[PDB]
Formats: sequence, C-alpha cells, structure tokens
Amino acid sequence: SYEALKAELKKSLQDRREQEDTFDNLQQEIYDKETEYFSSGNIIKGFDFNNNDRIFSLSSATYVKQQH
Amino acid sequence: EVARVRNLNRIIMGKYEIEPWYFSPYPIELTDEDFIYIDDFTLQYFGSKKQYERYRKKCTLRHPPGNEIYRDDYVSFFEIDGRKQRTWCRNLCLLSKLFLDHKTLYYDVDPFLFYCMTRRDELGHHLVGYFSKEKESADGYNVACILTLPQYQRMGYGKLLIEFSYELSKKENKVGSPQKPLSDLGLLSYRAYWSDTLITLLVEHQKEITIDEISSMTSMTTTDILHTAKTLNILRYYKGQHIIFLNEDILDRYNRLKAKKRRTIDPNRLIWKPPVFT
Amino acid sequence: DASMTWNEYDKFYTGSFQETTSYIKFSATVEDCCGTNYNMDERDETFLNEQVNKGSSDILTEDEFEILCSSFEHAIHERQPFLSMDPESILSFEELKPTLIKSDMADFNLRNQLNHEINSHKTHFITQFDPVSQMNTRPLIQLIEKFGSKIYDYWRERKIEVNGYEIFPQLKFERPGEKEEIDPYVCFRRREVRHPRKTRRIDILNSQRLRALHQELKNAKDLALLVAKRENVSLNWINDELKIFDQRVKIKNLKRSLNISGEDDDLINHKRKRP
Amino acid sequence: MDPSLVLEQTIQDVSNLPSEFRYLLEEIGSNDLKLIEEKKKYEQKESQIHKFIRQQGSIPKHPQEDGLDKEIKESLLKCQSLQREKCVLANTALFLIARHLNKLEKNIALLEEDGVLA
Ligand SMILES: CC(=O)SCCNC(=O)CCNC(=O)[C@H](O)C(C)(C)COP(=O)(O)OP(=O)(O)OC[C@H]1O[C@@H](n2cnc3c(N)ncnc32)[C@H](O)[C@@H]1OP(=O)(O)O
Repeated sequence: SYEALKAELKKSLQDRREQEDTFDNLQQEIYDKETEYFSSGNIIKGFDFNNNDRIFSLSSATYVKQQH
Repeated sequence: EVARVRNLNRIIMGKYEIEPWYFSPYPIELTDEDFIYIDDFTLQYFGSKKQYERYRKKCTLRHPPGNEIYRDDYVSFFEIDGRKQRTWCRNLCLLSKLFLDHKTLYYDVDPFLFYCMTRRDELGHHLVGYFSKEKESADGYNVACILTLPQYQRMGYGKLLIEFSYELSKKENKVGSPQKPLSDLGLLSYRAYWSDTLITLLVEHQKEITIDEISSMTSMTTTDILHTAKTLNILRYYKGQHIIFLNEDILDRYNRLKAKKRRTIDPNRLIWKPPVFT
Repeated sequence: DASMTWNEYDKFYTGSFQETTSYIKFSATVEDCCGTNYNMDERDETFLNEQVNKGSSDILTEDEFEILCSSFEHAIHERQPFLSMDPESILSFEELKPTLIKSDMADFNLRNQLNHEINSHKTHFITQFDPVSQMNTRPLIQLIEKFGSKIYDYWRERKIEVNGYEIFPQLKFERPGEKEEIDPYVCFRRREVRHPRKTRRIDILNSQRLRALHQELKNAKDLALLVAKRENVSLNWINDELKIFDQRVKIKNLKRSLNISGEDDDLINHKRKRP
Repeated sequence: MDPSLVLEQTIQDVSNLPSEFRYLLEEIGSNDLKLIEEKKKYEQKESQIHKFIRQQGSIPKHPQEDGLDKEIKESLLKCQSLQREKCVLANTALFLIARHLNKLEKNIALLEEDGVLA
C-alpha cells in the first residue's frame, strides 16, 4: 500500500510539472498574439496600440506582477 | 369590446401578487387559470406551477438582458433594444399592457428602446418600473409609455423614472416631452415633477432666467415650462415674450419640497452615450 | 394592486447574484439563459414517475425528459411545418429518428468543438448561461436509444390533442391568409424595412470589409481560446495540488506507522526557474 | 444575397462584443488577484511543514501539523472554487466570439454559393 501511494504521487507531481510548463507557454503565447494581431476594426477598439490595451494578458495577475 | 374589460384574474410576479387593471393579449388559454406566474427576471408567463418550477431551476438570467447604464445604492437602469431582446421586451409589453389602457401591442417591439429601473438584491436585479422611447420619434417624445409596477408604487419610483428620462434628453442635447395622451395617474405625476424641478431651478438660480435658458438646463419643452408656470401663477406677458418671476408661494413650496428628502438621479453615475441607428 | 406576498417564493427563487465593480455588459437573449426550451407540467411528471421510472433500473431525470421532448418539438417543426393540416398524420418515432440523430440543439456541435479545442475533454463546456443542475444529464443520442421510443409515444398523443399546434400556450400571431378579425389577442405584427440595394461597387467594398472583419473575429477567437486554455490548465494545476496534498498526508501517516526514514524529496516543494 | 446587408447585420450583432470581452476579462483578473492572495495564504503554511521536514524528516510530526493541514486543505479548496469561476468566465468569452464567428462563416458561405462574393 505504501509503494502504490508513492508511485502515483510522482506521476501527479509530474502532471503538476506539465501543467506549469504549458501554463507558462500560454502566458507567452497570449502576449505574443496580442502583439501580432494588434500592431480599423478590433476586439479592443470596437469593430466600427498600447501596453494597457492588453486586456487578455492583464487578465492574469501573474502578468500584472511582472509588469510592475 | 373584449379589450375594454380586465383580461386576467390574479398574477404572481416574483414574491408579489398583483391584480391586473386592463386587458392584455396574453395567450387566451391563460384566461381560464386562477393563477398566472410571471418570472421576476425574464417576465415569462406561466399557467402551470410545474413548468414554472422547471423554468426557475434552469434560468440563469438575474437582470434585464442588456447593459447596465446607471447604478447607485438604490436603483439601477438597463438599456434594452426591442430588436435585440425580442422575447424579453414582448413579455415586458404584455406585462405593461395589464396596467396601461392605451398601450398598443399591434406591432412588434423592434422600434422601441426600453429603459428599465431595477433594485438590486441577493437574488439579482428586480424590475420595479420602466419607460420606453422611440428610436426615431417624429414628435420628439422622450417617453412613449411609462410604468411603475403596482408592487413598487407610492415609493417615489415614478419620479426617478421621469428624472432619468430627462437626464437622457440632457445627454442628447435635446428637449423632450412624454407622449401626448397622458393617463390620469401619469399626468398627475408629470405635473408634480414639472413643478418640483421648475421651483427648485428658479430658487437656486436666484436671478431672472429666460424660458430658453430653463429649457436648456432641464430639457423641458417650452410648452411644458409655460404650462407649469401658469399653474403656479408665476407667468406674465410683456412686450411679446413670456417672463417667469418668484413670489412667496414658490419660496414656501421650495422649503416643503426640500424637507421631503427624496431620492434623486445622480447624473455622474450615468455612463451612457446615445445609440446610433443607420 | 400588489400588497400580497407569495409564500413559496423562497423555493422558486434561490441562488446569489454577485455584484461587479464595473457596470454590467450583457446582450444574451432570454433563450440563451433559459436552457432547454421544454418544461414539464404536472401531467408530464406523473407520467415520468409512474409510467417510466416506477420499476426502472435506469432512471430518466426530469432534465433528460425535457431534452427528448425538445428534440421532438424541433424535428416535427422542420419535417411537418403544416402538421395542423392533418394532426393524426404525425410522423412515427422511427420515421423521425434520422432527423433526431442529426439534430443540433442549443449549439451542441459548437460546444462540443470548443470542449475539444480547449484540451479539456472533461465535463462539458460550461458558461455563465448554464445552470449547475444540468451536469448530470446524459447525451441525447444515448437517450434516444434507451427512452426515445417510449417517451415519443406519450409526446405524440399530446401533440395530437392540441391538433398539431403547441402544447405550451402560445401568443396569437397574425396569419397572412386570414383577413383581420379586429382581434385584440392578435399582437406583435412585423413590418419589413424593404430598402433599395447599394451600388455594385459598394457591395464589393463591403465584401472586402466583411473579409477584414472575419479575420479580426478569428484573431479574437484565438485569444479567447488561449485564455480558456490558460484557465483550463490552471484548473488542472489546482486539482493536482489538492490531490498531491492528500497523497502527501497519507504517505506521511503510513511512513510514520512503519517508521521509515528518508525519501522526503516528494514530500517538499522544490524551487525551479520560473518566468 | 446582399453583402452590404450581411456586413450591416454582422456589425450590429457584434457591436456589444468588445464591451463584454473587457467586462469578462477584468472579472477574470479580479478573481486571479484573489487567487494569488489565497495562494500565498496556503503556501506560507505549507512552507512551515516543508521547513520541518528538511531538518527532522517526515517521521516527526510538525507541532502544528494537524492544525496546518486542515487550514491548507481549506485554503486549497477555495482556490479551486475561484479557479472554476475563471474557467466559466473564459468559456463565455470564447463561446460568444465563436458563435458570432460561425454565423459570419455561414453568411460568407451563402455569399460564395452565388456569384455575389468572390
Ligand atoms: C405617457 C402616458 O401615457 S402616462 C402613463 C403613466 N403610467 C401609468 O399610468 C401606469 C400606472 N401607473 C404607474 O405606473 C405609476 O403610478 C406612475 C408611473 C404613473 C408613477 O409611479 P409612482 O411611483 O406611483 O409615482 P410616485 O410615487 O413617484 O409619485 C409621483 C407623484 O404621483 C402622485 N401619485 C402617485 N400615485 C398616486 C395615486 N394613486 N393617487 C394620487 N396621486 C398619486 C404622487 O402623489 C406624487 O406626487 P406628489 O409629489 O405630489 O406626492
């Protein structure tokens, strides 16, 4: 019983490791896509740039810590 | 003939039971029921208590389906386009017809804007009253139909509806007057609002003010201003132009008015720009 | 008139609406926030309890019952728009079954696609417009096989009783064929705008604006998907932290019971380079 | 098929979408800030447990282990609740834009089926 708990914990620590890595990628990808797509009609301006217009990146409070 | 009599028996909207006053083109099958249920958020009608229960368990709407354009600690206002929210506005017109004798549901709700006043709660925003407005009115009416729901009447909500209607006209840089066939209860409320705002404006200005200057600051038409002055016996005619003065009565009315401590609309809390129709 | 109070109000109106700091931005319709358009009445629930679930090992829920009836209602309107002409000629379950399979209720195909794109593949794509009670319900295709025929037999009779019209009371709308009856129950007539066409050049220019607007919606959809993914993996992360926390406590208890030393590296977090 | 009508209808349908995206995303940010402050609340209590293990091992019990474990589990649980809300909010924004995009792609397809749109 002791061996089973230790082995399925290394797998869950690995998954946490995997989720943190893909999380960091998405954060960067979001920031890069904001730069590519927004630099007439915009989801930012009204369909009819600035570092404060990054409403997608500013949704993460981790990105707010970085910028400040 | 049929439209000249009360259509429904008794209606339970939310927690308050209301007794309709006039005919309303609800589904005629509902006229055979003792109770009709009206959802407090979607204004949907129900004859079956079971259908009502199932509906409430699946309904996630907790406020008028539109943008919140005003909010204080007392009431909030929502702007709803009839073209965008067909189902909700139809339900509102059906509900309002119960208490408006001359309201017409002949055509669909597309050509109207609906400004709905709500009070916030733990459950959400509860509709207490509203007023409609033509998107393009030939006569320049700033209000088509205006209604305070019977469960919230005699609480000053009707005054807040009229105030907000003029705050929209002031933000539009236009003068406005409610649609001309005013009901007996509706006329009584507008005369009270027109007197209160005119008396307050004259007293605080403390200087002679022109009719055109009053019309510019309050968005009231010159017709309504002159008529309000005649009632207060403060209008006179000199050299082809009308002049409004001040007497003991107005200063006395201003004192009793200020003591009432009524709730008012704060224009600084109105985040709203006039819709643009092509 | 409106002094009176309803006593069962607290049963029908439960939940909490949380106020936001900034003004509400909303445009979804009533249909968007209501869920399945079919709602059982008292007659439907007695049938479900006494005829369907009386001795069944597999329970059909009220929510699942409405899913089936809503698909029947949508299919019949498509295949038999003029059912009122001959209500008794309503299609059988087997005849309507192919249409039921292809049915796309409440943007199911769109939600299923979004659920696939996010990399979730778990639970269902859930929005602010969806109630939590719907979580338990089985997929429609599975319901069609287990309960489709039995429920349709019941729904068929109710459809015949109302002469091919709707079971739920409907507003009276104007009919093109009939002369006006000066009927006060007829309401909400529609009058089209009927505007002249623009010049062909403006059509070409607007066709170009349409392609440009299409690209911007694609760009916004990509960002919306990335944010959904970021929150999805963040949900996976906190679910791991909960499971890791319970897997660490249990190991420590068993380890202390056997008095084993060392191997603590999985019981403590380790700092690493994080952007 | 009228491209000018399709463009007019599409702009009217999408007129409120940028406002909704800002509204939804700033609520996600408002919740993510609450999540970070709650993350520090359990990571600090979890650091106390880990500091003990580094010096004495997992065999001795931390003097406040039973008390800290209940508080960490509690704070970790309300973190999951906040994170679920952000997922729901993120899904709505994705749902709204995807539904508007699908309707536009259907119109473009209908325009391409005629010689109207190239
Ligand atoms: C455009 C037209 O057609 S007008 C149609 C107006 N709408 C209707 O008639 C529908 C039914 N009535 C209502 O919905 C409401 O009563 C409204 C909209 C008229 C006003 O709403 P209320 O909240 O009741 O008005 P409110 O409480 O703010 O008071 C405003 C004034 O109306 C007066 N008033 C309101 N109800 C009554 C009443 N039942 N009897 C006598 N006076 C009344 C008040 O005395 C008050 O005047 P005051 O300052 O001298 O005291």
